Formats: sequence, structure tokens, C-alpha cells
Amino acid sequence: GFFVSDDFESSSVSQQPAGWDNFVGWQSNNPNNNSGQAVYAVVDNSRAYSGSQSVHFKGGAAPAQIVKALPQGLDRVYLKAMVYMSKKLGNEANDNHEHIMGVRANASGADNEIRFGQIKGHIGTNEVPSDDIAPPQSQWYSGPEITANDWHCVVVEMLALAYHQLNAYVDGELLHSIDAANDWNNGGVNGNAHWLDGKFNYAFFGWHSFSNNDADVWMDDIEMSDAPLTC
Amino acid sequence: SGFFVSDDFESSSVSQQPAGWDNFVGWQSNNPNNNSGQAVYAVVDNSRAYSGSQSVHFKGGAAPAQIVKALPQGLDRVYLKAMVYMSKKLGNEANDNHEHIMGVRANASGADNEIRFGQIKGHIGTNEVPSDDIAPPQSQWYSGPEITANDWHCVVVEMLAGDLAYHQLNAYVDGELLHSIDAANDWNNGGVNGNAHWLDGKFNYAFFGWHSFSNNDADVWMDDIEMSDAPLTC
Amino acid sequence: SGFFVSDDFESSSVSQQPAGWDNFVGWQSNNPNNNSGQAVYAVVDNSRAYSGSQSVHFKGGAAPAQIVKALPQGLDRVYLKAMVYMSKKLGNEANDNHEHIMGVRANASGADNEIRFGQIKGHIGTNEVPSDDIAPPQSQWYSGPEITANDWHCVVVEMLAGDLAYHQLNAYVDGELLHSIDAANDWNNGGVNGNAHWLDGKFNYAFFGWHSFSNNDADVWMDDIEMSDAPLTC
Ligand SMILES: [Ca+2]
Ligand SMILES: [Ca+2]
Ligand SMILES: [Ca+2]
Repeated sequence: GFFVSDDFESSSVSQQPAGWDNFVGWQSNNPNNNSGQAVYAVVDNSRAYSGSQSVHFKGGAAPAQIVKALPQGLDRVYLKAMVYMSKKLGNEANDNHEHIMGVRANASGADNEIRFGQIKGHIGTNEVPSDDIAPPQSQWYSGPEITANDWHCVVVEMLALAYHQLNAYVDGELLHSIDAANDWNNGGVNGNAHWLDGKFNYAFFGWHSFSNNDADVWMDDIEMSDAPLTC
Repeated sequence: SGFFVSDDFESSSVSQQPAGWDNFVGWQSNNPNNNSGQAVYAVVDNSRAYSGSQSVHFKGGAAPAQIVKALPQGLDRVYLKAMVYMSKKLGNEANDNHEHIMGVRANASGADNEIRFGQIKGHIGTNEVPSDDIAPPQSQWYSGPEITANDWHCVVVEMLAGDLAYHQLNAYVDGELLHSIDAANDWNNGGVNGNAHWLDGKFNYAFFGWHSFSNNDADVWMDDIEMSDAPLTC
Repeated sequence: SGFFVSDDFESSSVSQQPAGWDNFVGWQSNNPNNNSGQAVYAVVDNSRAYSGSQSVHFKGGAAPAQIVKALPQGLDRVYLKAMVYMSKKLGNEANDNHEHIMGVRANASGADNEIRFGQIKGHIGTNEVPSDDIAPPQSQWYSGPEITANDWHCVVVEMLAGDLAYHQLNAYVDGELLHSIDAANDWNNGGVNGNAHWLDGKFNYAFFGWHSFSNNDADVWMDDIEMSDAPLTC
């Protein structure tokens, strides 16, 4: 059923992209989301993958994200974006966690969500409110890199099944998967095998760091769907 | 049940209609003039192949070029599989009407009662006649994944009737699910006129080749064609 | 008094045959040439795992890639368990002859005296050799449940001999019973040439890996393998 795409060609430069809500500076639908602020998510022609327009996120400790509501009753979600980042993800000393993409239950907070990006310097996933992280600690501060300053196609597949799954592809290669309790470091989201329940109300993209890293991220050619996407 | 048939085209004599198949060529069932001296045709070729030295080559367009085989009676499902090499892409194409490489029909005599898999409106997808419904819906037209031109692709179409409340179609290309039907709202124009059991009566013939309703001429080669009432995979 | 062994493959060196296992690779018992440079092999791998960092990877096909462990003498019953990740499915598939992931054999030297669990004629099931009986019966071929490809599945096979009038096999995947033998008529040809005690002599070795008699090459990973004369858990 469900499909949405956005190449950002329809939006006006310097504005919040048409059709999207925001999570900017810790506020849902921050009235003050513009490029004159220090944190923002706006259409740019500064750079793009398709056409002349992409979205530009400037954020850090404070999140800069666009948000879209998802229809009720989804059994799976695929999120796909072309992504260009001022810093790399993965194989990174002294990272706590940082994320570019995810799904959340309630628009008003960042406290109940699945966050895809890196955890402990490996590509991976943080679930809140449990604050579990995957993969487990044997793998931290290593593994594959999403390089800075090049366009990457990122696909996250989330399937909700006896154990809910997540798979994250970059440039076609599978860099991260969750398929059992033991893929979480701290036991598996406090014992919940159906850990994506309640999570599929919103999809979000942009940048949020809990490692105090300020970043510019551009994204383009976003898709979400309840059927497989690929690059 | 247990139905399975395979053809690698290795046994057939070059430049002839593959042995064992009927045709639908130039709008005629078992056209008697199916060779390379016509404008549309379906013949064994040794110039390109996936398996061995031989494939079937289809040249057609607005006029269909197709090989056809009857099915057993009483099938609850059909799987069709082919290695496919196309002179033009399917999918993500401006201003397409619809074009198909593969499908099933009720009556060999015409092309007016069938399920056609290929693209509709420039998205990989499915056309049912005579309702003329198409899927997916308009919000996805002229976009989505491609079956690229000028490369070998494994194509699998799965059509499930049986005891399903809603009949299903799934099309895999090179392992990846590119197109699915599982509810009335997968159709653009309602839902094959309200028929949840939309594959009923359709499983009499299976056909392969090329037929465009966008007036696009094409060369398709196919090889390692398979048909079955149990799953096929690449 | 009982018997329990498990292997999570965490102790073993990557690219080596797992520590403490024998092999049956390329139709040779304890093939000295078992590494990732050969076309067929069974080795510890770190690119994929269920538990920890390590699992065992089999690459094989027509030629078997298996790890083998002796079982103690005197057993009345055997449970095998593996976490299994396959590059192709088992069950519900057109045109299969038979393929197996798991089993027990009477002697290490050969593949000719054994119980083979996997699929038979495209249903999940069991082949006994040398009788070549297969279960379930023909009624059920090319259908039924699947072990899907490209996911981790817990496979438990229970084989009960002992004082049963008719020896039994039960195969669970992810908790669901997918295959059962408890009478002569569960076999297509009436039960291993009239032998009600068809596991007799079979419990000398357990093996795990891949072997196809349908000419399908595959990559399998397995992990958390257990054997026991008592029930096993997922
Ligand atoms: Ca764009
Ligand atoms: Ca051929
Ligand atoms: Ca392990």
C-alpha cells in the first residue's frame, strides 16, 4: 500500500520542505525552523543528488529533523535516502551515539524511538526509552564506515514475526542487522521481542548527536514504503 | 499439482519457433508465418543465450510476439520464470501506457482476457483485461524500480488463487520483490471491477515474449523459462 | 548418564575446520583439503553468526560439505539442534529431488547409510538410505511449510528409537512441528523396506552442513549446534 517519495524539487529554497513536519531544537513543529538559526532543516540548492534541491540539516546536540506521519497499522517500514554528511559514521573512537534516520511513536519527544546511525563507533541502532544499542560491545569502535563528504544511498528495513528485525544497507551492502535478542548489547529492549511495536507512527530524517558532534547533513530522494526499496 | 516444465531452448533448431510451444504472433494464435523474415516473430536464436547456445528471440511491438503453452486444468497457483534480456527497460519511464513480457490468458484466441506483467504507466506492474485495471495506483506512475535494458535478469511472477480471500501477484526480479498485489487498493481503478478472486478463469495459457501498448518496438531474448504450480526462485 | 554437547564455535579459529569436529567434504571423510580456497568446504567463519562472533560456514552442493561428530554407543534416541542460515529455502519448492542439512549416519566412510533431514520432493522431510525411502508421501510433495532463506532458524530434530514399536522423527523449526514420522504410512514406500525399527544402527555419527541431490549449490551457516539424548530447546 503505503508509499511516499520526495526529491525536494517541489519545495521552495530556504524553507522547511513542503509536506513535512519538523523536530528542531528539541521541539516538534518548531515555528522557528529557518537557516537564520543555528539549528535547522531547510531546502537547499547548496547541493543535491537529484535535480537542484536537497534538504539541509544543521544540528548537533540539538536535533534538526524533518518528520512525516505514517498511516496506522504498518507491519513494516522501509526508509531510503541519499545522504551526504560532514562527518563519517562508524569505526570512530569516543562516539556515544548519533543518528540520521528512524521512527518514533509520538511526535512531541525524542524519547520513544528507533535511531539508526552509529552507536559506540559502529554503525547501528539505539532504541529508547530502554537505551539499548546494537550491535553488542564486542563490535564497538570498529566495522564499516559511512564516509563523510560523498553521497551514500541508505536503506533501513524494519519488519514487525517472532522477533522484530532491522536491516540497514548502505550503497547496496548490508552493514547492520538485528534479528535476535543477542544483537542488543544489554539484553534486547528490556525483554521485548516485538520491539518495533508502537514505533511506526512517524518517520524522521536529519541529524541528532549525543556525542556533541555538530554536523551538516544533506539528504535527497527520500522514500518510505511498506514494501521493499533498494538502490 | 506437481506441475513443472522447463525449457532451455538447447534442443530446438535455430531460426524456427521453439519446439513444443504454440505462438501468439501478429495478433494470431499459431500464426503460420512466424520467422525472421517477418516484422514480428518469435524464434530460436544462437546469437545470444543465458544457458548453452540458444535462447528464444522475440521481435515485436504494437504487434505481439509471444510463445504460448497450455496449462493443466485445476491449478490454484502459477509461477512463471524466465531469464530475460531486453532491448528497452521496463519501469521508471516517462509517458508509457503499458507493456508486458509475460502473463496468463483464458483463451489462446485473443489477447483480451489475461493478466499482463510488465509495466503500466512507467511503473513495473500489472494490467488485467478485460477490466483494463492496472497496478500500482497513479501516485506511483512514471517512477520506481527498473528492469534495465541490455542485461540478463531473472524474472519470477507468482500468481496465487486457491483459498485466498484476495488473489495475489508478486513479481521478483533478480531476487528483489518489485511489485505485489494483495488487496483491492493495489489497483488504480477500483479493483478489477470489484472481483477479489481476479485470477479466476485465467490459468489456461501462459505466454512469454513482448507486446507493447505504447507502440514501442523491442527485441527480447528469453531463456531457461519455467512454469509451475509450486514456487520457483533465482 | 545422559549425553549433551553444544558448540557455539566461539573457541575455534576463523577459516579453520571447527575444533573437535570431523568432516565429510567432497565425498571424503576427513578430507585433508577442507578450507575456503576449495570449491566445497566447512570452516569457522566470522562474517555471520547467531551467537557471538563465530559460526560454521558450509559451501557445497552436489558435493557434500558437512561437519561430523561421533555419538556415544547405546543411545535410544538422538536430538539434534542447530541455528541455521541458508542461501536457499527448504520446502514448498518446484522440481526438487532432495536436499539435507542435518542427520545421523551409521559409519563415517560413506553417505550411503543414514537419515537425512531437509527436504524431499520439495516438502520438508526425510530420506533414509540405503532404502531411499522418503517421507512424507507423494500426496504432499512440492508444497507445505518453508524454512525461508536468508534468516536464522532454530531447527530441532528428535529421533526416537528404544522400545517404540515404530521409530519416530519429529522436526521442529522455530518451535513449529513441520514434519513427523510415527507410522509406516508416513513414508511414501511403506517404511524403509518393511522395517518398523528404521533408526537401528544409525546413531553412530551426527552430521550437519549441506548436501543437495537436486544439483543446488548453497551457502549455509550454522551455529549453537547441540546433540543430546534428552530434549533440546530454542
Ligand atoms: Ca533533489
Ligand atoms: Ca539456453
Ligand atoms: Ca557462535
